[PDB]
Amino acid sequence: EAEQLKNQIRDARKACADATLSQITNNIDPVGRIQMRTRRTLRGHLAKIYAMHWGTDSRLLVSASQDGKLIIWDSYTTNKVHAIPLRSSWVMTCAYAPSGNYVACGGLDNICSIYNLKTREGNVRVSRELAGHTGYLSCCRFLDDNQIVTSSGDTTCALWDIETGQQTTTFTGHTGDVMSLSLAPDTRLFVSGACDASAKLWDVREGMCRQTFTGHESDINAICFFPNGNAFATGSDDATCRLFDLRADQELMTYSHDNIICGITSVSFSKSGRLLLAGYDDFNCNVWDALKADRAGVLAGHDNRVSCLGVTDDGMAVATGSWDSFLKIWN
Amino acid sequence: RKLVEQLKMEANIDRIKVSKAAADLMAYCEAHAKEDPLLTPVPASENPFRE
Amino acid sequence: DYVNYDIIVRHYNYTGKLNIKLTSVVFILICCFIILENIFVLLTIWKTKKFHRPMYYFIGNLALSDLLAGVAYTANLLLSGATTYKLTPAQWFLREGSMFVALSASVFSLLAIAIERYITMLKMKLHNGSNNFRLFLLISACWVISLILGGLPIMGWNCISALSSCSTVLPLYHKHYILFCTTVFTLLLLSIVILYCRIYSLVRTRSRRLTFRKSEKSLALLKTVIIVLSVFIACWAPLFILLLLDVGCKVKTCDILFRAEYFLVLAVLNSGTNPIIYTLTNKEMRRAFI
Amino acid sequence: AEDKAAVERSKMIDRNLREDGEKAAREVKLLLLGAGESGKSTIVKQMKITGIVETHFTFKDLHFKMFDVGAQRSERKKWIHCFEGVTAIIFCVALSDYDLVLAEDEEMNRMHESMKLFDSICNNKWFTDTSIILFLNKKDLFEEKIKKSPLTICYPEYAGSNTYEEAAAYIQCQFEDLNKRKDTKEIYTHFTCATDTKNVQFVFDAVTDVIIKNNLKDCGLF
Ligand SMILES: CCc1cc(/C(C)=N/OCc2ccc(C3CCCCC3)c(C(F)(F)F)c2)ccc1CN1CC(C(=O)O)C1
Ligand SMILES: *[C@@H]1O[C@H](CO)[C@@H](O)[C@H](O)[C@H]1NC(C)=O
Repeated sequence: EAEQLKNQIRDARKACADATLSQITNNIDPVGRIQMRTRRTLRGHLAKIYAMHWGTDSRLLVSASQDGKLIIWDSYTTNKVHAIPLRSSWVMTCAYAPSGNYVACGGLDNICSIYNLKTREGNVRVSRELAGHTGYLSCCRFLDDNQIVTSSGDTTCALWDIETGQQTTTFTGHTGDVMSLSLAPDTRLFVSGACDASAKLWDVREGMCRQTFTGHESDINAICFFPNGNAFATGSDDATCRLFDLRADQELMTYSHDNIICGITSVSFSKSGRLLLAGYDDFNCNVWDALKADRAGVLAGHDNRVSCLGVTDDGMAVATGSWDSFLKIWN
Repeated sequence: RKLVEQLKMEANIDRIKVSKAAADLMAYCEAHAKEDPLLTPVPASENPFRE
Repeated sequence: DYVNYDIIVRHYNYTGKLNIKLTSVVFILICCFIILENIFVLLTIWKTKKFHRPMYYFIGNLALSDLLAGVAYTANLLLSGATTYKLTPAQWFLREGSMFVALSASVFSLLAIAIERYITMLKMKLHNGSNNFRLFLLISACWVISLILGGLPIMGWNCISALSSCSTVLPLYHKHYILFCTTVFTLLLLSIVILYCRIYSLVRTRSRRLTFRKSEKSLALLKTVIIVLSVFIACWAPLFILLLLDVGCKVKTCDILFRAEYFLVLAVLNSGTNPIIYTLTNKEMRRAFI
Repeated sequence: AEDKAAVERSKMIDRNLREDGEKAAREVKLLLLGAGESGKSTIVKQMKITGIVETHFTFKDLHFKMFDVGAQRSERKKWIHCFEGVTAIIFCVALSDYDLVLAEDEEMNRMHESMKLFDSICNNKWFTDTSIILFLNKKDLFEEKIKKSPLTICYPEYAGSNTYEEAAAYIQCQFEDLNKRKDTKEIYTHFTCATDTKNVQFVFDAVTDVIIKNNLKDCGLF
């Protein structure tokens, strides 16, 4: 029965690909070369940088380093607004609440720590610690000041209630380590990519997997939602990125090149969704054209692998964080 | 039984031909092309990271 | 005076040296070889991003010193012979002081490398800090002291006022200046030897206290120290002895003092040996080369 | 009116970051690894005199942080690189696991599983210049067992006599042969027991040896 179910899924999918994305997008003008330069350089981390996340104001950002520091920067002036001494230095992810009041991080401690930034004293206290995951913490993203979603190496994702500190919902069904997650703009769905080489779309309200997407031949390390919420992009260890559309339940475009054989560490879109920025293990970040399968730029300024990558909500700047301990704002 | 149950719920789903999805993506990208700084280099006066 | 062409004639006549060669060809070839080796070393410390730690600046400083010494020896071979008498005493002093400055710089760079190494093995710190204050202090003292020591003869302190005190080797130098230079060389040699002996002693004594089950780094270290010190002394001992003898022997007494080019070419040869010694034993430079 | 205060606060933060980094650079980092039923807990218990456990101990004017990651059932290739840069790896094997089968209980000899793990870790691309301290545990229990059940049950190709010294050295050699990076890193070995009182000393000497070697490599002398 399972074999026939898979065959039916395959046939109902192949009956939808009347024409490849490249055909319909064939004639639109190419973006041409994209050239961005390093307008800032943030210094102060003394180890590898593993994650960064822009604030919603597009000015402040948080970076997590294995030096055991969570640093909140003002990217305009480069002033360090805050420096938080994490209890566990083996951090892998960090998030900035949409309201600018809280930050989150976590990692090999299997805990999601939540820190309050706006306090009467004026110092940053630890506000909450979320402890129900059995593997390490790969990614975390607030929904508001009281709800956060986490993905774990234990092959599960969770929706938490920060006030009570309890897992409100659990998302099971992945077979490998879940490595990244991206909330939908509306905040009602979210996609997760795992080491089983598949992505899954989850309904936050209900707690069930709505769709599964396959095609990658290795781990999915990064996943980003397209701006309009009807598509997403996955970057993998097979040196490929791919673009999936929820309503088609099928792979549309695949961004790869022979000269590229390393892994992908992070993916993001530009504010219009026209550019797909992908960090790589070979110390670079490629600027793909999402609609047309053609590379259109390189952000080459780091000495070690580009571990993290982000775009501001206003779309003005890009942020690259690297194992070489430096962050760069690109424009 | 759990695996077949999940797949069976993923089969009876309203799909669309990929051409429609490609058209939607292309249209959305075209509609917001005039507001993407990284795509259309903004004047230096209005860019907060230059002056 | 300093613009009289008769002074050089007068001094060379007093020291018995009043007169292109074949040996110049082979010597210039050796100089080209040394220049090429040191250019390769300099190009390697620049291309590889890993080589930006303080210790690598000291190696490149030595490479620059040896390159300068090769260039100076080339120029001194080109401008010597019959071009000496077509030379002003100011030009003569420049020609000789160039060699003095370059070789002094190379020896001081060797001492600088020894001091860095002895500081690093004395700290025994898990990460070695990319300190720049001593790296600037030491690499500048080298060149400054070299220029001052090798500039003294032109700014006075020479044999021009009185012909009695003239070395047979450089007839326009004052024997006391050569004595000063040989003493400085002796101090530098003793410093380098003692520094590397203390480095080896540290490594060996620290390794002795460790208790494993049934040396390896305390024997290869001894071999490297032996190579370094032995090559240095072997290349620089003939010329040092020659100049001591010159300060001793009176004019027109010692014939050996006339064929002093062989000693000089050996001392410059040390500059070619330096890149091999400080790149082959690294066992990380070799990989970066290819 | 506020930019001056902002710049002052940033400079203070830079000060504290520099001071914390300098303090952290003077600490030895040890990654603890081993199979399930090894004597890892014994090593940690005698060296102190849900996620990742850190143990800080100071010995002979030298501060060590040992990180135990035994409670990570997730795939190791996703987080092993996080430990690139540790001073050393402590790896624990149980000499008594040679006659024991795994939870499969069909043919998976425990000692073979430990050998596979050691081979994976030693030759891993992230640990090429990082040394391994090997602790062979349970030596008394092993000594007792090998009086009854011949070693041949593991390593069928072993003609040596059934005595503690011979077979113990044999297994030490079997583990040290799996090293392929035989030029870049060392493998220090030490036969632990239930109570020895000198395992901290052995780790100290191993880290000192590594420190001296790394210093010689910071000069051009190695
Ligand atoms: C006739 C051969 C000849 C010889 C020389 C000599 C003697 N250079 O000596 C360099 C030196 C440089 C540096 C030092 C040390 C000082 C202390 C610190 C460490 C370095 C010493 C020292 F002495 F100290 F060891 C010596 C120069 C030019 C010519 C060739 N000229 C052309 C020929 C002609 O025309 O006949 C004369
Ligand atoms: C060399 O010196 C002697 C004595 O000082 C002098 O008589 C002779 O003319 C000099 N030779 C030349 C070529 O000037």
